Amino acid sequence: TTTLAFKFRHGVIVAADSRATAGAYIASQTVKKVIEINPYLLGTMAGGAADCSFWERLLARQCRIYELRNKERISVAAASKLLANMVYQYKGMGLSMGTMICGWDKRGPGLYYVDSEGNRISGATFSVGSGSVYAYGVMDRGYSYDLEVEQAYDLARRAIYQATYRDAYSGGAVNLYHVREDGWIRVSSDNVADLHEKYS
Amino acid sequence: RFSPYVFNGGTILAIAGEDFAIVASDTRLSEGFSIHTRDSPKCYKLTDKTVIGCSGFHGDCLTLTKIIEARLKMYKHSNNKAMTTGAIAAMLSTILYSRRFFPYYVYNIIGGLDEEGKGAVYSFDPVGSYQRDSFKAGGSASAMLQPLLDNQVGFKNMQNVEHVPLSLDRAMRLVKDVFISAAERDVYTGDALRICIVTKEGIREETVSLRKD
Amino acid sequence: MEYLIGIQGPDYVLVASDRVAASNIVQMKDDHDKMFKMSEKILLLCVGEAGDTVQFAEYIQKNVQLYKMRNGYELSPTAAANFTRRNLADCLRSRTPYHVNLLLAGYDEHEGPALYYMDYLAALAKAPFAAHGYGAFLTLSILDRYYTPTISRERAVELLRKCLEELQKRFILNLPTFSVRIIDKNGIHDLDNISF
Amino acid sequence: GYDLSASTFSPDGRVFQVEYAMKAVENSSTAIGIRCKDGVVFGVEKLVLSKLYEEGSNKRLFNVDRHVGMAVAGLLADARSLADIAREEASNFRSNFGYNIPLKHLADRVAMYVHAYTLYSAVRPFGCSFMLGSYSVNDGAQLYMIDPSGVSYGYWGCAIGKARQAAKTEIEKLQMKEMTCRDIVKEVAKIIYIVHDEVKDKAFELELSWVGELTNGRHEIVPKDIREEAEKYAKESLK
Amino acid sequence: TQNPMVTGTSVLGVKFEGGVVIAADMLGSYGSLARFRNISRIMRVNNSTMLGASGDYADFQYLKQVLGQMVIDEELLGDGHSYSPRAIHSWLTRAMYSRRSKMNPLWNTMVIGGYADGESFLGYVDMLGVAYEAPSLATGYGAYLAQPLLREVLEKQPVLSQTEARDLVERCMRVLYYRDARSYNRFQIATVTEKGVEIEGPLSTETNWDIAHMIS
Amino acid sequence: TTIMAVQFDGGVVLGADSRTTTGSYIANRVTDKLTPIHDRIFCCRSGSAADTQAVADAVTYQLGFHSIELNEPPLVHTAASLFKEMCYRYREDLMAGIIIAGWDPQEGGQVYSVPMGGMMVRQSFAIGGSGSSYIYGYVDATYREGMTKEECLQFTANALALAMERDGSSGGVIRLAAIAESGVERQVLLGDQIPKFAVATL
Amino acid sequence: NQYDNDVTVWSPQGRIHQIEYAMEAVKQGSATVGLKSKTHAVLVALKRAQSELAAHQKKILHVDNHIGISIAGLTADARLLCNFMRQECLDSRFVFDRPLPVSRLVSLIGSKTQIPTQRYGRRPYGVGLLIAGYDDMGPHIFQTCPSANYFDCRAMSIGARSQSARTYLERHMSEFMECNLNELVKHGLRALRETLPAEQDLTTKNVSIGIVGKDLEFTIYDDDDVSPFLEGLE
Amino acid sequence: SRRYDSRTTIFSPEGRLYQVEYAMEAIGHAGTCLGILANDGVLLAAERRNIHKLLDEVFFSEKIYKLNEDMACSVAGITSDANVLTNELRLIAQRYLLQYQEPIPCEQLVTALCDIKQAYTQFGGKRPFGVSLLYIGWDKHYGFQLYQSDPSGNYGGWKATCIGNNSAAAVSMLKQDYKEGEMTLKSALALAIKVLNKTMDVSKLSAEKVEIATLTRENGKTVIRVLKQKEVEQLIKKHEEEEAKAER
Amino acid sequence: DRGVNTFSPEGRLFQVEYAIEAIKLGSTAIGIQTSEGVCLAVEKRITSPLMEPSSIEKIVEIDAHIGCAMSGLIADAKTLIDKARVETQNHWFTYNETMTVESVTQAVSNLALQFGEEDADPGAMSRPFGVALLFGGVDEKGPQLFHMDPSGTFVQCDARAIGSASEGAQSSLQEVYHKSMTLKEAIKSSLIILKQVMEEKLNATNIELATVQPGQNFHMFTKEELEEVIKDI
Ligand SMILES: [Cl-]
Ligand SMILES: [Cl-]
Ligand SMILES: [Cl-]
Ligand SMILES: [Cl-]
Ligand SMILES: [Cl-]
Ligand SMILES: [Cl-]
Ligand SMILES: [Cl-]
Ligand SMILES: [Cl-]
Ligand SMILES: [Cl-]
Ligand SMILES: [Cl-]
Ligand SMILES: [Cl-]
Ligand SMILES: [Cl-]
Ligand SMILES: [Cl-]
Ligand SMILES: [Cl-]
Ligand SMILES: [Cl-]
Ligand SMILES: [Cl-]
Ligand SMILES: [Cl-]
Ligand SMILES: [Cl-]
Ligand SMILES: [Cl-]
Ligand SMILES: [K+]
Ligand SMILES: [K+]
Ligand SMILES: [Mg+2]
Ligand SMILES: [Mg+2]
Ligand SMILES: [Mg+2]
Repeated sequence: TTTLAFKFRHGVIVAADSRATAGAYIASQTVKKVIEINPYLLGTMAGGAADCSFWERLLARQCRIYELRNKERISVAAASKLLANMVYQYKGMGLSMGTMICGWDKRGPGLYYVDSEGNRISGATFSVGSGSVYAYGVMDRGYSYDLEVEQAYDLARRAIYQATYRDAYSGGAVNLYHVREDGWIRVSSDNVADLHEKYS
Repeated sequence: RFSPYVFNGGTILAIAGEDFAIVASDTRLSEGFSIHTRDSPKCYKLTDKTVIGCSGFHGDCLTLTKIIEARLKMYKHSNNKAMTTGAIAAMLSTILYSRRFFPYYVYNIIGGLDEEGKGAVYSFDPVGSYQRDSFKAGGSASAMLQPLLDNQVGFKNMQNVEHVPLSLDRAMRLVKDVFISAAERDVYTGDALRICIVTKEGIREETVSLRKD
Repeated sequence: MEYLIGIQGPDYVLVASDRVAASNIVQMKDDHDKMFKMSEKILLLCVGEAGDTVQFAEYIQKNVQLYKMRNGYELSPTAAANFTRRNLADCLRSRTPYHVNLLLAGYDEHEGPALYYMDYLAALAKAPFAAHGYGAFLTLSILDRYYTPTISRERAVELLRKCLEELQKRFILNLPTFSVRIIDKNGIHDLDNISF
Repeated sequence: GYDLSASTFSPDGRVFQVEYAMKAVENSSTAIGIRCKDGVVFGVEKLVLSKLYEEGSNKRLFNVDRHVGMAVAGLLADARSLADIAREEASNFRSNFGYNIPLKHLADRVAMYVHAYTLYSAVRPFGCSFMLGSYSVNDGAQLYMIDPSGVSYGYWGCAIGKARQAAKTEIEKLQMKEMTCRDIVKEVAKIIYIVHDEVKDKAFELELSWVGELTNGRHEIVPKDIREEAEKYAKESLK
Repeated sequence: TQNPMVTGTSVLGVKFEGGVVIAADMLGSYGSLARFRNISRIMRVNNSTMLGASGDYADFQYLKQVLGQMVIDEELLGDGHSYSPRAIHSWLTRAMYSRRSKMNPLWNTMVIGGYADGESFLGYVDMLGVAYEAPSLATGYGAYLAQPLLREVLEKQPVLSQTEARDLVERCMRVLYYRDARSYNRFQIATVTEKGVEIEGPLSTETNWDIAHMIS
Repeated sequence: TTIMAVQFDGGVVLGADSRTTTGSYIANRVTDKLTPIHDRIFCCRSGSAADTQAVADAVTYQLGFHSIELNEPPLVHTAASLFKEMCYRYREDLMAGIIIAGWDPQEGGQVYSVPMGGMMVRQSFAIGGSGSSYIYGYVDATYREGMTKEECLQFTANALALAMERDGSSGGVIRLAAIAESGVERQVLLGDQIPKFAVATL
Repeated sequence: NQYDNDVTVWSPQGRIHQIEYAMEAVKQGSATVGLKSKTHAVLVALKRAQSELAAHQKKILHVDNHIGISIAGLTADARLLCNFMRQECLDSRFVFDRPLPVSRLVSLIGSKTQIPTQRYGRRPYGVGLLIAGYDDMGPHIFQTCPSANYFDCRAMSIGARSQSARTYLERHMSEFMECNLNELVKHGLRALRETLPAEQDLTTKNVSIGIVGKDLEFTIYDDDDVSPFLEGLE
Repeated sequence: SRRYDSRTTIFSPEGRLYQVEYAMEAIGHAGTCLGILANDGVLLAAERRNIHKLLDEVFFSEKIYKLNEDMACSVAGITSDANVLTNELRLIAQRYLLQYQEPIPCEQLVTALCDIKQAYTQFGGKRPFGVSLLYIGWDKHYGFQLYQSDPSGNYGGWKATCIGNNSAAAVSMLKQDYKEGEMTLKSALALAIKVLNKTMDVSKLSAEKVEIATLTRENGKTVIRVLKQKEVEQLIKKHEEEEAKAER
Repeated sequence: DRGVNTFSPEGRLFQVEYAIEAIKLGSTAIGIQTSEGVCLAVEKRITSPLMEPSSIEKIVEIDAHIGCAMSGLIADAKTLIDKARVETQNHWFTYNETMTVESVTQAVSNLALQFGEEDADPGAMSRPFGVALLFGGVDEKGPQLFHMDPSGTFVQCDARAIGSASEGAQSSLQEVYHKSMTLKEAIKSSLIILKQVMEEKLNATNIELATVQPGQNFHMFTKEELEEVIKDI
């Protein structure tokens, strides 16, 4: 798996590959690893497939309850915190999950990394998964808070692509989302074989 | 150390068409180097519109299918309608995850009709990760079947071919071919192939002979 | 891997901590803060296992703040240190132990400045200066060499900056920036980050 | 008032709630048991309160173990609950000790359970009396009766419900020690017909069961043909 | 049970026209020691159903106690309903699965034979809750030595007479005596038909040792 | 340990050696392994001494209480059933191999084995303990249907003596008991009273 | 009086007024009828509508493929009991892989509903059921009461003015065993119709029907689906 | 059982809690007990009810209890109830010390006990404790302190007060003689004796009939002492000499 | 004095009857179900000009497709409303589909008789809920309105009023309702009826109104949207 996200002037870019594996067997090339928690919040998935899907779905349930009870959108901070507090009780039991919680709330663009080890941290850019090291190299060399929107799309797409190329456990398609002040949009889905054609 | 699991073999397969779904499985039940029985299908009717294929540890296949049966009735009693193919799939995901720390050793594939009358396949891992697919192989020979389905149904790695809709007749011919190919190489797949075809008219059944060795 | 330091002078305590959050071979954050404000005149600096560190520090922080709300005044650095210790020790043999190492820095109106050291086992020691992490192995002797009890805050920051330069020189990990804060009669002050 | 709780004695040392529960048994129609040479026979006057009911509805005769019958009078829901208690006790005894529970011990155990409902404001006494019957080669024929207070005694003949006394006086005329179950069934039926008030309660079913040498120590319903002959004998004897 | 103690070896079963026959030797082994040489490893459950158990004999005795009591409970009601062979096999599947799922199995592999409503029933259940039905079954070494002979005959002739099924079972019991070092030449044969369940024994097979003089 | 019991017409004979070992130290050379459970029901104990003593005490309690309630002597079968229930239920936490033998008015002399694992089986005669291995052949060849009490006693004493010679974990004295309607008769064979069979010198 | 507030207080006549009062909850419910032939068991119920714009309360509930109920009394108690029955049925199919025999399920109801009649601070169930089922012993109609007693019936009616329905059923019950299904449901409807004020009639808005038998899983007919059965009450 | 439950924890129609009130009547009949705060210390003075000739005198007081190093209390009302509460106070004060490694501040100990008393008025169906308490102490936040609690779980701080027999009269005399900010332990002592002299009007005041404890600070340590009978007679003597001055 | 689970001679639980009487102390709410959606309207019952009207919430969102109007002892309604919310989210979680209006109503109504003082947990419900509820929404059955009361009885209604003037309002509802009525007509009708029954003069701050339509999610009317509707009335 490779997933990344980054805050910038125009919100938050969120991208992922689409491969699933069972050991070395490629189980799928069409997995959706960005889950739509609500129309202003996304969660990304890396690690145990069932674990990510279940715990992010549960986070979505909880954020919706919150919103019903309190009559307002949950913050990115509070959402990420709910997830951290849920998984903390299970440390040591072998859950494997690495997520980015990506939104835009009253503090502006928001990006938290949360995982099954107990980490919860805010930051400007992250990459998560077996291919993260490869995505970081490319994302790091091109990142700027003042990227133009289309430049940011290009960067995210390229970083995941380059990760799929080196990492046996990443591949398929790159799925890209943009969190803007009035909601996220789905920006593209590009098969890595079509991106290869293009980038040479 | 008592082991609570054993591998009993079995291959499952599902294909979504425009107005049909196929769920297919071999009928061999194995243990070690032995055959328990040659007449043990891995397909289970859930509703008029939904069939599930289950393989892996037979003890868990039996238990899980009985749980699913009970839950379908419980749903119908509280909600006054049969569960849809998609709601069965979402539910199964949660039943599998409830055993996250002592899993059901079962590979599940659901085939059925969605709410628009179209073919639907959902495929699962043992702890309930799942998605919708156009087609999927599972169980003992899944690595043998899946690449061929990728190529012949997905049209992968082929240039200059019209991506036509999959006819029932072609999908049937594919299912029989891949199981026959699998019976040649997987020691666990054999005896007979059971095919369920789900359409608006209902669920019908064909059976084809496979090698007995 | 995580570095904490404290140095207590005659009327202040200075503290610093690295700003890295790491994972496997990568720094994932370079502006991480490992200090938790407990009260106007108390910082708790906490490192150790992921999840345990924040869960433990925030629990202590909320209970200290609760005590303030219940009673109208704050827990002394020494009381807070002993409260922290009781909780850690009480969990040590429980189903939920917390794998954390700490420094507690504070200023009391009547006792003056205090610096407390605690390990994951919940041994508590009051010290004129202290450090945690692998970086402590390379900096404690620098502190023993140059500290005096009357050290001024201008010289304490210089001494701190010898310790941090020694990590740049000699430590195998890349810890390029540090949070620095001082506590005295007038509360908690943020100083400039020390960076390389 | 002193009659609201089973945990309150009256000033004369009575427990009126237990007495009231006994009144519920005494309002019920009559059941009888007779022990004889080779077994025990039960009969019940089973009032039929609607013609809409099936034959056999609201049985008052139960199998509580393969060798043990139970015959009841009083509030039927309470009696059935007691039959479940008896069943569970017989089952548990077999599991723990590895043989069929002796009748007397079963009687004493269920009687203590009944008794436990006579001490407390938290619960009420059972509104039922019941007979237990068995037969084996080793223990012979045995017939016990248990009332709402939890008292348990053994009997040659027994009757419970509203025509109890009239039944007993008819039972006293038999030399039951020298008779067989096959002879006694007729006499059971006869006595139910005698004590039945055909004016006040219009329709009844005779229920009959037995356990004896002739059933090999199994408690069983009297076969249909034998019940019908016994009814016909009782009816003609009434003349 | 974590560690089986006294154990029984193979149980065989085969369907025939009008019923089912099962077979089991009368031995409880304690490791290699042929310790208890006259024990029955077959239970009449009720009139339509019988059971044979491999594996730990104490665990079998427990199942016999539980199942026997369940049948009595049901007979007490005298209500025209009885557990079918299929119901008993279902129950047994659940009980074994459930004990396996507590990491505390009943250490048995079982063969359920029955006859009800004109149908022969033959079902397998193991300690893990693996259960299925088939025209013939054989647990333990029988799976290797008896089952091939059962299935070969059944492919040529799927419908056996009672006496044919009985002869075939005797031939398998002989083979097992020759080749399973935990077998014993004293066995029971149990049969269920319309008429009920009959258990015969103790029985022995003839054996031939001519091959003892064919080495040189 | 070696333990044994044998049925005859009207009763039973029980026997045991008297050795208790920790490793290969003899912690008791005159152990009494035949413990009375009721007036005419005994158990022979092998395996863990702590386990068999605890289990036997418990069963004695259960059986005594049961017996008072019923106002009748208890069944040998009942005593065995109580042992079995406890030995089976706790089979993972006990090391106990028990023979229950005795007399009751309903079934006469009876012998039951409750070996480790907690199965229960009635037998004409039973052996157990570590030394029993060395006397299977002997008892198989020597047992005859219809032995008298005195013959059962000799057959027991001989079997036990042979076991005791060969099994390092058995030895000391032979304790015997005979149980019948008239009561329990206990005796000890020691020293030269133990049956003797030569070492086979050249 | 001092004897009517606690289900644990026997009166001096050997009665339990709380149980009698619970039975009044059923007598005040809308009427329902249950009857059987050799092959089918039918339930017929009148639905009371709160306002002229309310749907009409559900009277008939699915329990399992072979069992359905009709209710009279406290609807919340009816659901609680119905959920108990459902669960007992599921348990039996899970364990034994066969339907729970109807008479056994009714036994379980008796035992469950007796318990609170004997404990302080508990109360009876304030509901009566007609239970239609089909098993190896054929079709059944059972009746359950707040007293925890139950009855095996050739036919039955409970609820308001059910005496009339009971009279009709006694009058025609010798015909029931041999009736085809249409005939039998017609009889159920005619019986139910006797409970009505003389003005008023059975309509598709007020009648609910439940049928199970040899060929037929428990099925509920409401609204437009009752019209075939209502036409040719000829 | 609903018939026998006297319903100790319910409101009456005017929003009252009858038990609490009734318990307050029990207290008003118990031994008079006063507390007086000074600049250099705090004191408790109490009427002894243990006064029969044949009593033995075995403890250092009758109704004055040490709670921890820095605090004491006295009580008016049901004695056995007071023993439960004072035991609980000592526990609370050690729980704190264990956890924080400093003495529990006075108001915090009082409030913790008062929360237990409150619970007993709100749930659990039990009778409340029939005890009012006066607490004296020193802590490093507010120095010398005097608190009063009653069976409602209510408490307050006072410069001087009284509970028990003739409370109202005792408080009047305190209102009039107490000099806010200007009392010493010596003048508080004189005042305590003046007050008890008036409010024990059944009858002529004697050392055998009162108990006095003082709480002072000496060299950074709290000292809690129960005055010996020699000292109590001396103060009674001094008050009786003083009333001889009263006209000329 | 008797226990909370005591039956009257008429076969009714005293506590439940008494709880039904508390519903009459509530403000009037109205629900109407049309083929174009359902509306829910409620009298606020302002007792002082100093009270903030927007802090009276007697119509709540359960989920996007389901609203709920309450009358009676409003504080009691909170746990019911939260149970409905949690249940619809559980159903979504498990089944990935919206829960039906009927099903939601059923789930909540299963709480109704769960009170008593010697079956249950150390401090379980001591009395029934003094509240009636109208659940209005859209599911695959189309638009739907369901009523529930403290007996746990629930039923679908084409139009229903609850609270103080429900008799009255229910009569006017029989008079004006028809199956083919539009949503806009139903909105006007329920404001006309509230206007009759309300002690105060109706205006855009002392009522609330919400709709749910097949098109569109739960929607609370703004001041401005109320003012528009109020012009005709
Ligand atoms: Cl994709
Ligand atoms: Cl929330
Ligand atoms: Cl952070
Ligand atoms: Cl990964
Ligand atoms: Cl009587
Ligand atoms: Cl044997
Ligand atoms: Cl048997
Ligand atoms: Cl010993
Ligand atoms: Cl053994
Ligand atoms: Cl042994
Ligand atoms: Cl041994
Ligand atoms: Cl020895
Ligand atoms: Cl009704
Ligand atoms: Cl109701
Ligand atoms: Cl009744
Ligand atoms: Cl009625
Ligand atoms: Cl102290
Ligand atoms: Cl202290
Ligand atoms: Cl209303
Ligand atoms: K093959
Ligand atoms: K030896
Ligand atoms: Mg082969
Ligand atoms: Mg941990
Ligand atoms: Mg041990």
